[PDB]
Order: sequence, then structure tokens, then C-alpha cells
Amino acid sequence: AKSARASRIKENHQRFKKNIAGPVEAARLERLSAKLMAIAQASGVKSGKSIGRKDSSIVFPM
Amino acid sequence: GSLAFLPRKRAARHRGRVKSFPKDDPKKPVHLTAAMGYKAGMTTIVRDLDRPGAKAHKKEVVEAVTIIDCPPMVVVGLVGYIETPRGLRSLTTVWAEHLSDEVKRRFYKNWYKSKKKAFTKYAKKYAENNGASITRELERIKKYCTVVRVLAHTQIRKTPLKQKKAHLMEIQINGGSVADKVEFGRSLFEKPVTIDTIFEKDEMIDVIAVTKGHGFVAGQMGYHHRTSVNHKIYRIGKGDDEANASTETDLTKKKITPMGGFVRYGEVNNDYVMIKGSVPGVKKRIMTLRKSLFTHTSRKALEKVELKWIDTSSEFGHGAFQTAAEKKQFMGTLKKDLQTS
Amino acid sequence: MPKRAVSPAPSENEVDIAGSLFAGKTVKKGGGFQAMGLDANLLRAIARKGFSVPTPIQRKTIPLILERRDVVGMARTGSGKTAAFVIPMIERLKAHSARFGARALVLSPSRELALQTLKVVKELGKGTDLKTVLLVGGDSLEEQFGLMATNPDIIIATPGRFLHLKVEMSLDLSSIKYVVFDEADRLFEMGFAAQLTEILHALPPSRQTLLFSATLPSSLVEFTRAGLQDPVLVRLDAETKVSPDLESAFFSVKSGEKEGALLHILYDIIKMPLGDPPKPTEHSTIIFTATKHHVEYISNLLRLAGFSVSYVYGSLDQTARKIQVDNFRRGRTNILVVTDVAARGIDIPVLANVINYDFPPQPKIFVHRVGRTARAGQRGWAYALVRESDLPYLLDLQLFLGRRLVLGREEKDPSFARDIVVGSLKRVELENNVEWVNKVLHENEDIGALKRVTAKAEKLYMKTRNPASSQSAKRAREVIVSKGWGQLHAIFGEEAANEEQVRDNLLSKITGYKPQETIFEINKAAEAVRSFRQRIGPRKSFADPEVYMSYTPRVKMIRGESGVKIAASFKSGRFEKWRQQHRLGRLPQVGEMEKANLVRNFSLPSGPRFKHKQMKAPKEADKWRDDYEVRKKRVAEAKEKR
Amino acid sequence: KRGAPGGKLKMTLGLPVGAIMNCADNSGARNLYIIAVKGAGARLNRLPAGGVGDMVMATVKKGKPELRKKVHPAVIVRQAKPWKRFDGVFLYFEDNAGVIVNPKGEMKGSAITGPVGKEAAELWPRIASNAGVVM
Amino acid sequence: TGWKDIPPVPTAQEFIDIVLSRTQRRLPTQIRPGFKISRIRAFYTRKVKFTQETCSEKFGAIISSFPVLSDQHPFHRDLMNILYDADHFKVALGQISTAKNLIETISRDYVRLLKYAQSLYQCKQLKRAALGRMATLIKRLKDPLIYLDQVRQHLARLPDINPTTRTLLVAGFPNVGKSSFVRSVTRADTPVEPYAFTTKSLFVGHLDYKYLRYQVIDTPGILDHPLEEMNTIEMQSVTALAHLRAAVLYFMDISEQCGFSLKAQINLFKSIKPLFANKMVFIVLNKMDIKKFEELDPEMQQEINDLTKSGEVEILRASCATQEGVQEVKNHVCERLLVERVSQKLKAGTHSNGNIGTRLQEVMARIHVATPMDGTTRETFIPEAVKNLKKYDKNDPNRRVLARDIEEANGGAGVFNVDLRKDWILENPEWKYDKIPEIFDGKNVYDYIDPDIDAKLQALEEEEERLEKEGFYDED
RNA sequence: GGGAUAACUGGCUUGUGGCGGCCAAGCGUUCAUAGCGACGUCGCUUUUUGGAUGUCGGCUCUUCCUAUCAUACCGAAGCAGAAUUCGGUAAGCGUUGGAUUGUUCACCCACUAAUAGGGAACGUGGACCGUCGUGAGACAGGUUAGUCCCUACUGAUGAACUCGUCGCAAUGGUAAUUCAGCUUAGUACGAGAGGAACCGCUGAUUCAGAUAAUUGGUUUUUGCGGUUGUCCGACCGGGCAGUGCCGCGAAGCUACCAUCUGCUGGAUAAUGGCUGAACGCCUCUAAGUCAGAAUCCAUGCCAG
RNA sequence: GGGAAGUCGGCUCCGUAACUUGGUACGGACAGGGGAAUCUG
Ligand SMILES: Nc1nc2c(ncn2[C@@H]2O[C@H](COP(=O)(O)OP(=O)(O)OP(=O)(O)O)[C@@H](O)[C@H]2O)c(=O)[nH]1
Repeated sequence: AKSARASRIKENHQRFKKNIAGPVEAARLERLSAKLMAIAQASGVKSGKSIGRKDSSIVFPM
Repeated sequence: GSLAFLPRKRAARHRGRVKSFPKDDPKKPVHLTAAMGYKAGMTTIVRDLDRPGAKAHKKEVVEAVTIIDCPPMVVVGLVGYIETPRGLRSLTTVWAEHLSDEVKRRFYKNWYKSKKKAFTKYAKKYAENNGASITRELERIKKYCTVVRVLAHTQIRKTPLKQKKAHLMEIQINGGSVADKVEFGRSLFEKPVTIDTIFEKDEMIDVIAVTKGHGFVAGQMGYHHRTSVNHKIYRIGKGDDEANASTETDLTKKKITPMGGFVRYGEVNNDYVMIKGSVPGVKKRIMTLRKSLFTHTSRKALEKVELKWIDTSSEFGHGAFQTAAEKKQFMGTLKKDLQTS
Repeated sequence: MPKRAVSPAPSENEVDIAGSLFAGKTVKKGGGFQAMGLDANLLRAIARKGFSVPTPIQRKTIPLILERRDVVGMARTGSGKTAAFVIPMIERLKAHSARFGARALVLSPSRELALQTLKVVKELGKGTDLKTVLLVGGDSLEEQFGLMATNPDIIIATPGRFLHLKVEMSLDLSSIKYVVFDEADRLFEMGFAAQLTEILHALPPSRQTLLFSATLPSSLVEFTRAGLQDPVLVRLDAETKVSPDLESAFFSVKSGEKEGALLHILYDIIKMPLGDPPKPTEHSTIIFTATKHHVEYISNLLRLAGFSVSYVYGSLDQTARKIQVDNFRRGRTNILVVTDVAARGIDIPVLANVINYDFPPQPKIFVHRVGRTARAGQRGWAYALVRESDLPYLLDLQLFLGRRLVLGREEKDPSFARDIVVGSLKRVELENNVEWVNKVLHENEDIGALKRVTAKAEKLYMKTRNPASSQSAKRAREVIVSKGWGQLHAIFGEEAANEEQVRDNLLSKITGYKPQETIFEINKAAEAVRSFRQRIGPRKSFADPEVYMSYTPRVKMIRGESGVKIAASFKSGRFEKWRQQHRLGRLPQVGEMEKANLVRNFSLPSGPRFKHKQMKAPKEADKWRDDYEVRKKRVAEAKEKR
Repeated sequence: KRGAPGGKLKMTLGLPVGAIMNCADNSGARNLYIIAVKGAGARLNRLPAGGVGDMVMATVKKGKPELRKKVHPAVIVRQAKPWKRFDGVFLYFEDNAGVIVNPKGEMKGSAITGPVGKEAAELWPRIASNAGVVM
Repeated sequence: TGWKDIPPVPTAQEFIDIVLSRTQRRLPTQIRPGFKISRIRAFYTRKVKFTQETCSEKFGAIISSFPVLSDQHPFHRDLMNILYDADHFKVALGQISTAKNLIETISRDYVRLLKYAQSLYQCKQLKRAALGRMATLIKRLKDPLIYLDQVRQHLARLPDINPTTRTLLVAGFPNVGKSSFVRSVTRADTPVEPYAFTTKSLFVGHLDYKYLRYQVIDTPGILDHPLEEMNTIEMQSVTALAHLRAAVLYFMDISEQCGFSLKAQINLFKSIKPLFANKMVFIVLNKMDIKKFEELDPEMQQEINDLTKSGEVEILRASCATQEGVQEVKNHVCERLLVERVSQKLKAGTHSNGNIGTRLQEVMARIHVATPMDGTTRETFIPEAVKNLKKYDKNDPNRRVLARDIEEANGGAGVFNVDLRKDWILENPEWKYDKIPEIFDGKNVYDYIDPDIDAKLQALEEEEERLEKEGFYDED
């Protein structure tokens, strides 16, 4: 028989993933993302916009 | 045995790790990937099979399914990861106000003795006009991080175990710019997300758990970390329907949980995911449900599933009654109910 | 799995007559039993049976047996050999012996033929007080211990069980004075040779041994040469004389037309009727073959042909053999298909025609086959399908019978009964009935599966057949070259010979053509074809009759009942268990008196030995069952009966 | 073609090798004795077994003497060990039975007594045509 | 059946490499002199013995596979004598049989030599002698191996002729009509180019006639030589004419368009007619389109009619070009041979005994048609719409679309989902594709369905009202 | 009776015989003739009609080699199709019996995809002497010869680095196999008999990992019911038959006796090419370079 | 106890009548039992 890691079996699987199971997972994922959206929508050093420091084994200790 | 699973090693942690989340591209929209639940038991179904080419085409087939009780999660944090030449690493983590008592219990081991002091100074950081630090925390995520995850925890107050601790994990957000998934995760803060939004009916998922341990009759037999792939979801229940187990060709108003309750679990009064076949783990155990890493190459996926009936009869013995009303009507009226009335 | 799992059951019939290398107030030679002087009780018991005249195999033997000479006996079945060896016991014995120990040992190969000698003994031994026990397989090995304690004087036994008794009992075997090995060629065929050797060593040196048989295989010859002392060969009269009333005909057929050739002989040569016939029948043709797989083809093809045919082979069932040899004997069927071993077992009546589907390897086997027919003055026929590979066995048949061989139409009127006449069949009607064979072969799968089995069965038989002599092999090449091999046979008439002659005189020039150029000449291969033809092209009473010295004349391992290879001398422990199961004392030695106790402790039953003895109590009564009260006392009655 | 039945869903095999099974057709045989279950896997110490619908090699041990001590292929039509069906019926028969059949799938018998398993009738159409009760 | 299943036979060199590489690759090759001499001897004996068995199983394969001449039909052993010299054929197979007998003799002698050997050098030299001696025996056998390879290719590339069946045989002089007639009646690859012998071998085709299979054999052609001498091409023709039972068809060119004289064509018939005396013959005067039977002078008609004065020869006329006679020359010949064969078949069964066989009883039963005694016929309910219904033609452009064509548009055998409700008939279409209730409150819905349930339920309403007025549910 | 080697092999072994003749490049005593001498060819074995095996085993299991039986891929063959045959890359994955035998192989028969061969210091579970004999022989004649430690690894723990939560992943192991049915299709191909394959679809064997709804099995829940025999003078209630016997049974554990699951990218080998020098033709190779095996390396998986 | 294995397994005497102490004809008996079950009224 042909192996599960055969190149021909992989190419047949790649055509299934692109043409048959492709848009079906895309349409389902669109509906799930719309549901997560409904749940979700239901100075720089003083405002925090500019990123500063909070609160060494890469260089030798001088 | 198999050398891929040897030596026989106990799982380092009782929960279970996702290890590999699916590969992300920004073209799809934002969606979460993993979820928990707690296993309640198993039951039987009958499915009108819709498989072209099989002998069981267009005839009834009995099928063993599992029931995982999933109360809604609560998003409490957002961790962001940066891509280093030593692997991914967590750059910073942002939490939310008003962490519940159950998620605070996870940080403790003696809750009864310890005064409730975890995240007390962090909550003041939100509210005492140091929200610049929280916005600096989120802006650092938006600028440097390549993937973000959601710290989400389940509520075992509604799940009927004796455990008051909660269970945390990281749930990866995929599908968008790193800026877009930040506003996604920040908006989810202090909010309950449901399993109806995480997965949907007729999709094939992976289950991560620790197996049953065979202690007390050459080494460790059982309690192994297993992830098992390609399990088909047959039904997402909503809990408040009062007809969770009712199908289109069985108009009986009944819930999923059997008569007398699930053995050593109780009644499933929340959202439940009904999955094909067996699942690693035991009753009352935490079950991590995860999306498929790769696009499916099977016709078992893309297969719509319709159900004829769900077995609501008792698993504490041989029972052939689905409801209490059916048992009473068949057995007639008895002398204890005659004396009570 | 069993496609020749062990071996073909009909193996071969080794035969030998090199067993000649063993050696007015006055009733004048009446040839009756009274002329031999038997017992007065015994001679009326013969008259009870109905043996008015002794059969010739008796008439030779029972003289010599009383004079106490060891007799090896050639005798076909149905000749009354069975009576021929027991009437010297009822003469020798005349009374039951008070001393312990049987004095007659009868060795039988099979269980059923043991009962045949059993039924003879009481039928010929009424009036006297002799004791007979049978020791066969399948009977209990606790009953057979007790029947020894009943102290017989004739023990009839299969050698597998008798040795198993002997090693278990440690019986002093010396009390027996006369041993008979009936059907010893059957004995060696089933694999009793090693157990016969251990029995023979344990038999006393003072004994009278005979051995009655249908044939003498070469392995049997060495057994008597080491076993019997001063043996004398007794043969049934003119067994080796082919009866001069028999007309023989041998037909040259190819291997692919052998089935259609058998259909020619039945249809147009014998003119056998179709269907069941409305004491044998008038046509009554036997068919001889080689293997049981050839039996199944030949039988099942003739059912599809429509002829009434019965069949017997080697490993055929006990009941299945009786019904088919019954059907042939009473004339309900026309064809009997035997290999050779089924032939020599079953009793053959007066027979009219004999067909040899496969030519016998030894020329003496052919004699045995034609000895079954054309006897007692009635005319007979015997046809055989000879082949090219079976040709040297035919020229060896010439040298044994000493007859002249004719090839097709070398003589105008060949003598069928005296000269060997070979030839070919009718061409036209052979191609019709081989068309039918190929049509049936392509049509039905079951006959086609029987062809493939008998094809590979034949291929084994070809390899293990005893090869012909070199002079017969060389002289076969010449008659193949000779022009008479393919000519029409002499039976079909002189009128058939003319239009065959006017055609084949021209046709034979087509067959004798030599191509001057093979088609590959018509390259390196073309130079190769030229290379062979250059290399392999064709290459350019004075003696007195009185004295002329002519170069021509004139731990031992056995097989147990379990089928596992057991060491020969194994004392299992059953007699030891037997000897405290009833707590018997020491057994008698040879010579001491019987105990009137020991005979009545282990006597015989009333006589009908049913095979069913399972006594069980019924199951316990269930108080919710339908037949509760009926079950209740029958369980209690079982406790009362116990 | 090798005699391997195609497109059947496997059940609990309840007739191992060296098992005496009844004979259902009117061929004269009253008993069959399994020596080979073809299509079985090659495993050490694992006795080959077959269920209802599997075609096996058998030897006649009881019956008419013309058909005694012969080897024919046969199809198992009833078995006593319980087995699954795809609709959820756990079920079993009263005896173990089979019908003498040719390698193509045509039975030598003319009629079948007793019931016939549903799997054997689906796999072999000639047994289905000669069946009286398909249960 | 055929001789295609003869295994390919290698040359002497390819025999040597196959045998010697089999010995090296499929057995161990490592032995050291420090080992025991018993296992050194056991190593080298196994190598010599293994080489012989592969030689014997290969020399036995060629002997067994090739057909033995004295087991075939007289057609086949004569055809295989002409095609390959049968004198040359059994000495090629005979040489390979005595070559295998010598190889075992080499192997039997050298295992005895090895058993008494005393060093690893001695065992090494003894094996090389044995493997070398078998090598030089095969290398001498080079010449017959090429012959047996070439006769194997041509045997597998030979038409299947079965002498038993009904056969139409087409013979005659060269360049008359043979290849055109066989092509016209039977689809069979037979060349048609116009020169002396285009066909050099027998060509076989098959035809049907009243649902019975007939085979037709085309042959090269025969010249006027008196069969003492002919080449291998025309000796193939007369072998099929002499050994195969057939209603032969002697094609004769009335015109001289073959370039060969018409009087010579009659002289071939009178020479080969003794091989035709038993069978039935038909002479086809082919090519009347260019020369008709009335155009030649009356002298040749008389001797043509004299051929008909022999009772087994018929005059039939046909012309392959324009097919002016081929169908009725086909229908005539197979009809006459069919009624001949049925005459022999009724004789074979009505032979002078008085008893009919069981095969005759089975076949008269098939021909007998049972008819009811009263002779009435039952009424047939064939619908009126099916008589004018148009037959389905797959090449017709305007086709009714089948379920196969619906399947291929919507997938394949394992993709298409059949809709078993689209063929449902109901009162109104939207009731279809509906989920049908099955269980309700622990009972089967189906057992509770009947028409007039509404009126039956009113009896439940009225009788309940009766028992409520009767007070039969009162507590005391 | 005296003398002599302490003992064998350790770049050993495998596929192509020996003898004599002819031919023969070179080298040489001074030159192809003092002579050594391969590849071939000739003569012998060897030609014109088609059984062999002594002590051993037998089974499981681990690991390795390839000198490959099957399964994947290619090159060639009158290879039409089907089935094959020879060769090459390949050790990923699998690898039987029966008859017969002292035992094996050969052969034969059956099954299977096939039921290859080997390695693992050839893996882990007598020895004289004495006595009597001497044409040969012995001895109820003798005495004597002659082997419980340390540690690697695995699992479960574990001191210290403040406790706890969520993670990353260096490194190590790594997993899936084989067959069938439907469609293609009675189609290509074929004179006939026969008769494929790709894509798609559905099962099954082996192997691995799980699980207990349902169906069997099991009953320190000693749960319910029936029953045998004993004693306490009798009832009650007990000792009793180291858990009496008989039915049914929950829970739990189980079952190749039940059910579920087993996933994808890149680089290659044999080989097939593209452009194109060497070499004014030509060439798949030299510089560049496309495809391609169950192979390699990783992901998926396990440990951390 | 069961399954497996191997087999070839399961499918004449009493009384009565004439004849020479022994034979001959007639009448009667032998050449079954147990266990498990189903369907039917
Ligand atoms: N006019 C005419 N010519 C014919 C006819 N039949 C055959 N031919 C000629 O014959 C040629 C066909 O080959 P045939 O002669 O039939 O074949 P053949 O008889 O086996 O002889 P070969 O030519 O060797 O094959 C054609 O080229 C025609 O020219 C016919 O009926 N009418």
C-alpha cells in the first residue's frame, strides 16, 4: 500500500484542504468570530502611550 | 509497546498542556482556540447516517458519545509573546480588576489560613490613576509581541464538584494584526465567554487530558498526558433550554443528565459539549478542548450530523425509562404514593 | 488445507512371485472335509453353515495346517480364507482349557474385518465350549482387562491394541501355540510393521504361524523370511495364467484425450446402455485407475455422462464401501471404479469387461486385473488406454506374457486372444466426445476443480512410479518411430481400414516434413538458427537346440492410540490402577487353573454392546418452572436409584 | 480471486478453528469441522476465527456416507456468540451453522433449513436466494 | 488456451549471473579459518548444494513449461513441427535435460569431496571447482538456449485455434479473396495489400450466427507443387486443411487478376480433395464484379459443373469488393454445417440401442413449450404511455438526464447524496423535507396513527363526560 | 619408553574449475624467445530426440547488518491487457506452516502482501595408575581430576536556590502498516479467452494510545431471595461448614468478548529532464538547474 | 467437568412335533437406555 507520508497522498490531501474542506472551515470560522465580536462589544510618559521601563549573562562583568 | 510514549512517566501537572496551538495568519478574523470543560460521563445516541459509500447509509446507527460539562469561562488576563532566537518567551502579562475568589484560590495552597492578599496591589494600579502603567503594559504588547494569549479561567461554582479552586490556562488568539487581537482580548476582560462561541456543531476537535491511573494493582501504569485528535462534536447544549436532549424526531422535554444523575458527577446544569467516542481522562476531571492544527482531509468532517434520540436512562443500573413521568406511567400507581396523598 | 495433506491414500500394490523362493468299499479321494478327518462336532457344524464343498484355497491349505507346517497364503478375497484357518483350531482345540492362557492368536488389520473373523468363529464353533474375546480399538481399556481375566483360548486382536495390552499386562505370551496373521498385506499398509516386529519377538519360538493374504508386497516377504520357520507358498490355482478365453486390445491415446477415449469404449466399443439398468449385469465393465483423485473425476464425469457408476477407493468410509459394492454385485449399476487397493479388498464377482484407464507399472498387476475377468469358461474382454510415456510398460508386458505384438494393421487378421494388438481409435468419433469433455470442463466448475486436483495428483504418481527397464525403454523408441503406432486398430474392421489408408498415405507426408528454414531465418538470432542446423544435421541362428547357454532363464519408537509417537515399552499405570480399583490379587501365571471367581467377576454382558452408556441425573427442580412437580420426583427417583 | 468477502463491518467472531458446527443445507452433510478461516490475520498463538458471513474450509464428519470425510468450503450462517450490529442489536443464534458452498459462492445444496444470518445473505446473494428466514 | 504462460528463458551468460548472484546474495558469505572444520565444511557444502537446486528448478521450469509434441492435437504437433523443426526442438530440450542431470552429478560428487576435506583452502578450492564446473556446462548450453528463447516468443504470439468447435476455413490460391472476406465478415487484423503472400501465418477470427460462436481461419495460400516440396508458408495451409474439421471455403478467382491460370486452380483442388473428402467444401467464385460466370466460354463451365457432380461440392458466388455476396455466402455455409452437426448430435443419443441418454432428456425438455390446456390467454396490463415512449440512445444529443449524469455533476459514487424525498408524492410539495416525529413521552407515535382519530377522540371526550357525570372519580 | 610446538585466526572471507595446446603486450642473461605470461579459443569432464544431513534443542524477547521475500519508486524485455521476468535505489514497515523425519534441508501440498538471509568472545530469559591377562581383552579395581560484590539505566521521591501561578523549549525518544470492496469499467487493450490504472468513496488485518454509555465476564456492598447439616431440653438469638450451597445483581475492574482515535512540510537516492562547456558535432554537469522512493530531517506526539 | 488433538467414534436362545445321544421344522423373545429441549391443542 501507499504510505501515510507518501508524496502522492500528501498532494491529494493538499487538494482536499484547498478545494473541499477549505471554504467549509472558512464559513464556520466566520460565524464563530461574529459571536466573539458580539460578546466583546457588549504626555506619553504620563498617559502610558510612550513605552518606558517597567517598575546579565550576555555581557561580561566589567 | 511504543517507543514514542516510553518511558512510562507520570504527568507533571494534573491539568494538561496544549503544547502546540494552530499556526496563525492575519487573513482570518480573530477567534479563540482552546477551552476547558469537566467530564460528566457517557451515553448512547442514534444518528441518521449521511455517509455516501458506506453500508450504513441512510439507516439508524447507535453511537457512543461523551458529555463534557462546560460552564462559561471568564477572561482575566492577556499575555503576549515575543519571538527570540531561543524560542518564544512571554514579554509581559496584563491582568484585570475584580479577580474572583476561585481564580484567586489557584494562586494559593492554604486559602483558609492565608488572608486574601494576592493581586491587592495590582488592583490599586488600575484604579489609582496609574492606568498609564496598564496602557503602557498593553502598548508593549502591541508593538513588540508576535502572538498573544488569553488568560481565562473556568467556574467550578456551577460545576457540581467539591473543588472551589479554579483552572487557568493560556488561550491563543489567532487571525489578525497583533493590534486587533489586543483590543479583542482587552474587551473580553471580566466577561464570560461561552462554549457556543468557541466551537460549533459538526466540527472535529482535539482533547487534552491526563489518563486514568492504575495504582493499587513494570512501573507507572496510567496517569499519562495524552492529546487525542479527530473527535467529532455532535451537539452544543445551552443549559437553559429545558430541552437539551430533545431532538427533532423525539419531542420529549428532557435534559442531558440521566435519571439519578451522572455517577460520581451530578447533573449537568450548564453548557455541555457532546463528542463522538471515548475521551482521555476520568469523571470530574478537567478536559482541555482544542481546535484542529491542520485542515481536515476526511469526509467525517464536513459531515452534518442529525440525531434521533439521546439516552437519558440511568447508568447506575439497567434502566429502560428515560423520564420520571415514563417510569411512573408504566409502573402504575403505588401504595407509598397512595398513603402520602 | 488437505490437498494431499499426508499422501495419496491408494499408494501402490507391490506384488511378488519371487516368493516362490520360499521353497466299492473305498471312498477314493472324495475331496471333502471328512476325507481329511475332522471332529464329529465340527463336521456337522460345517453342514450347518452350508459349506458342502471346500473351496480350492481350503483344499490346499487345511491339509498342510494339520500336518503343522507354516503356510504363507496367496488368496484373493471371497475365496473362503476365513474358514480356512479357523477350522484347524476347532479341530486342534476340541475343549476349553482349565490352565490360564489363550492358545490362539488372530491378528486382524481393521476393526470391521476383525468382526468378520469373529462371526466365522461362532458360526463354525457351536457345540464346543471354546472362549473368544475381541481386542479392537474404541472399546474400553477396562473391559479388555477383565476379558483377559475371563481366560480365553482364542484372542482376536488388532496389533495396535494387542501390543498395548501386552506391554501394560506383561503377559507371558508363551501360552499360544498357533498364530495366524490374516490379511498381512493390509497390516503392513496401515503402518503396523514396527508393532508386528515387537509382537513377533514376544511370541514363543515354538509356534505354528500361518499368514493369509491377497498379495505379497516386498516388505511382507522380509517379514516371513525372519518370522515364519520353513514357509510353504500356497497359491490359488491358475492365478498367473491369463485365461485363454480373454481378448485384449490396447489403444494409443494422448494424455489430453484420455477421458474421451473412455467415452469411446463405453459408447461404441462395448455399446453400454445409458441410465440405470431395469448377480451382475450383462455388460458389467470395471474401470481401473491410479489415485483416489482419478476416481473422483472418472465417477463424476460418468454421472454427467449418464452411465450408472459406483466407486470405491482406499480411504473410503466403512459404510460407503458396502453400499457401492452391494450395488455392483446385485446389478443396480454398470460401472465400478477402483484404484488397485479397493480392488484387492472388495470381493469381485464374475466380470465381463475390464478397462485400464492407467497402465499398470508392474506386468504382474495386469495379470491380477485380467484375472478378475474372463474366468470359468465365459468369454471376456480387456481394453487399456496406452500412452507414449506408458509405452515401455507395454513392451515389458510383452516380455512377461511372451506374446506377439502387432502394430495397427501389420496383419490382416491378428489374433486378439493370443497376440498383443495395439493401434489408434476412430478419429471422427474421438473428436466428438473430447469436444463434450472440453465443453463440460468449461461449463461446470466442480469437474474443472477435479481436473486440477487430478492433474497434480498424476504428476506425483509419474515421479514415484517404478521405472521400466532400459531394454524396454530403448525398444519403445523404435515402435514410436515405426509406422504402425498411429494406424487404426484391428477391431474396427477391414472396411474401416481402406478409407483410412487412402487418406493417411498422403497425410503421413505432411507429418514427415522437415523444415529447411525455421521462421526465425525467414540478425544474431538468425545466425543462431543457422548455427544449430549445421551442428545437429543428420549424420551419414547357428546354434544347436540342445545346448546353448542363454543369457535368459530357461529406544524403539512406535505410534500410540493418541497418535503421538510414544516409546515402545511404556508402562503407563492403568493395570496398576486396575489392580487396586477392584483390589485383585496377583494374576495367574501361564499354566495355573482359572478361578471360578475371576470369570464371574469379569464376565461378558448379555451380548448387545450398545455404544451409549451415559447415565445422568436430571437437573434440579426450579420452583418457578412449568414442569415443577414432574421434575421433582424424577430427581428424587434418581436419588433412590443412584 | 482469493475468497475474501468485501465491505463488511466486523463483529465478534464466535467460531474458532477446530470447532464443530452444524450443517444447514440439504447436501446430506450433518456436521462441518473448521480447519481454515481465510481472510484471517497472521498472528502467532492467535487461533483464526470467523463470524457470520465469513467463508471457511470445513470437513464433513457426519452425514450421508457418499459425502463423508470430504473437504469443502463453507459459509458460516449462524453463530452462538453474541455480536454487534450497526443499529445496536446485540444478538445471537441457537446453534453454529454453515452451508457447503463452492469457491465462487454457489451452494451445492438445494434448500436451507433454519434461519439465515443477515450478514451472510448480504455478502452472498446465492445463499440469500436459497434462504427461507433471513433474521 | 495458449502458450503465453511460458517463463522467459535467459541466455547462457544471464543464466550464469542469475544463478551465481542468487548464491551470493541469499546466503551468508563470511567464514573465517579459525572456526571449526565441521562448520567450514557445512558452509561450503551449503553453497554448492544451493547452486544446484536453483539450476535444477530453472532447468526443470523450461522443460515443464514447453509443450510436449506428442500430447497435442495432430493439427498442433504438425504446425509446431513446421514452424520450429521438431527434430531441432526435442534436441534443444533434450540437451537441457541431460545438462541438469550432470549438474546434480557434479553436486553429488563434490559434497562427498567436501565432507572429507581438511582445510579452509581445500574447501575453498573445492567449491570454486563445483561452481566453475556448473558454469562451463551452462556456457556450453548457449546455443540451444537462444533457440528455446525464440520459439518461446513465437509460441506466445500464435493464434488460439480450438479444433473441437465449429470452424469456417478459408483457403485457395494466393491473391484471390481470402483476406478481404475474413475482414468483411469478422473484425480481425488481416493485411490486405496486393502481392503474392501478404499473410505468412494463420489468422483467426470469430463470428456469431443464430447466437452461436463460429471461428474463421485465414490461411496464406497454396501453389501448384504436388506437396512433395513446399516451403513452410504453404505447408502451414495444408496442415490446417488436413487436420481441422471445417466447412472449408476454396476461393477461386474466375478472372486471371491473380496472374495465375484458372485451369491451375482446378488442378490444386483435385490434388487436395482427398484431404477434403470427409468434410463439406464450398468453392467461392470470388470477383464476379470484373468477370461474371456467363462471360467465360462454355468449356470451363462443364468442368466447373463436373466439380458439382461430386456430391460434396457446392458453387457459391460472392465479390468481397462492394460486398455483393459475403453475407449470403456466410449465412449459407454456417447453416449447412449447423444442420450437419445437429445430425451427428441426434445420432449421438439415438444410437442403435433403444435407450436415450439423460442429456437428451434434459435438452428435449428445454425445447418443449408448455401451453395451457384451455388455450385462453390472460389480460396484460401494459400501460398505454409506454408504447410511444422513445428508446434511450446514449449517443443521442437530446437525452433524458439519468441519475448517473446527476451524480457526476454533483460529485461521484462516494460524494453524491441521494434525495429520497424528491420522489415522494404527497398532497402538497412543502410537506416534503419534513422532520417526522417518532417518539413522544415514552411511546411510539406510529402506533397511535390512524384516520378518523378526531372522531375516535370525540368518543374519548363523550365517555369521559359520562363518567364525570357518573361521579366515578370521587373520593369517599 | 624417549624427543619437539603451551594452542588457532585476527586488513582472514564472498560469483565465475583444473590440465595440456594455440595466440600474446611487455619485461628479460644481450634484444618479444634463457625464458614468465593475462583475456579468449580448442580437447577431457560433456550430450543428436525432454536425494543429502549428529547430539542438541524448542519458544519468547532485545538490538544490529543487508547480501531485499513482501510493500514504495524507477530502467529493460513481443512488456497488447492481465500476470510476470531481469536489474537498480532502498532495512521505513512486516516476515508461516504441513507431510516426512534422529534432526534438518531438497522436493511436494496449503495459507498469506510475503511468510529473505545472517551477527551479537556463535545475545538475555572423564584420568590416569595398579592387578590379571597378550594372537584378542578386561576388572564392584582404586583413588583422583573438575568456583555474590560493584555499577549503568528507568520509575517514584528528593536537600538548597523565598513561596506559588502561567509559560518557553536545548536535548532525548518518535508511529503507523497491509489488504479488500464501490466508481472509473466490462472501459482502454484484445482475433478470442479475457482484462487494468489515476482522481474520488467505504471498510478490514496488524500495531499503537485511550475509554466503560451499551453487551458479555467477575461479586470482602457478603445486597436480596431460596436451601443443606449440626448443636444450645424448647422459643428468641447465636457457634457453626478458616467468606457453606444455589439463583439474580449494582458499583468497581475488565474484554481483540465492547467502543473511539491514529495528523505534513522540506531535502534526497536509483532515475527522468532543461539550459549548456569540455570537444567548432554532441552530451542531464563541468558552472547553473527542474522533478522524483514507504528513504533522510523536522512538525504533529511523549519527556522536560 | 470442558474444550482441543488423534482415530476406523458418534449419522442367537427357550417350548412344541416327527427323525436318529445328536440333528430337523413350527411358536415366542433378543439381535435398548439416559440427559437436554422446542412447537402444537
Ligand atoms: N475487384 C476486386 N478485387 C478484389 C476483391 N477481393 C480482393 N481483391 C483484390 O485483392 C486485394 C486484397 O487482398 P486479397 O487478394 O483478398 O488477399 P489474399 O487473397 O489473402 O492474398 P494476399 O494479397 O497475399 O493477401 C485487393 O487489393 C484487391 O485489389 C474483389 O472482391 N473484387
